[PDB]
Amino acid sequence: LKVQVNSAAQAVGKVAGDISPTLAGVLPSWLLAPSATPPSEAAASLPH
Amino acid sequence: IRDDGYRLWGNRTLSSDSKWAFVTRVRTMDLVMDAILAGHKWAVDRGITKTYVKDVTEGLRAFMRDLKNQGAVINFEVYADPDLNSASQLAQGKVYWNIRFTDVPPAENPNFRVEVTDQWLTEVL
Repeated sequence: LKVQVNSAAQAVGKVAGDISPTLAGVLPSWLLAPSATPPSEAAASLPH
Repeated sequence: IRDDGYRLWGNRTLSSDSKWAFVTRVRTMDLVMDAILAGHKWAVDRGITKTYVKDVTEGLRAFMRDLKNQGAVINFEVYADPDLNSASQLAQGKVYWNIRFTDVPPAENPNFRVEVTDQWLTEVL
């Protein structure tokens, strides 16, 4: 069965190829990126 | 400037005067003097009695010290105008107050004079 069905799956893939693995989870370079600007606490009018 | 899209860079405005070069000189000029007015909208009525000139001259001093404590300005002075205030134009409705504040400078160019020592001087050289 690992011989005949794989030869049958290779035969189907030659006649009709598979669909491409489309990508919907492509994110920009932000959602894993820290905001490197200092917060409003560091710019406050109080010595730390 | 940096990383192609990451941050803006530059704060000086298109100004011919070096006094008004920064936008923070211009923004804090107009956004305290319309925040002065917001809250002190009663200064266009309640006609000029003896306490009225005295009512807002620490009405502004108590509001601008709230600007000073939150860092919006550094030390200021608010006082009624001694010479231009007169009874000839107080009946006209005009009455003057003098505002003098300096604002915080933005540190666009921090210099770092590094120096090393052990107790008081460079012991190596």
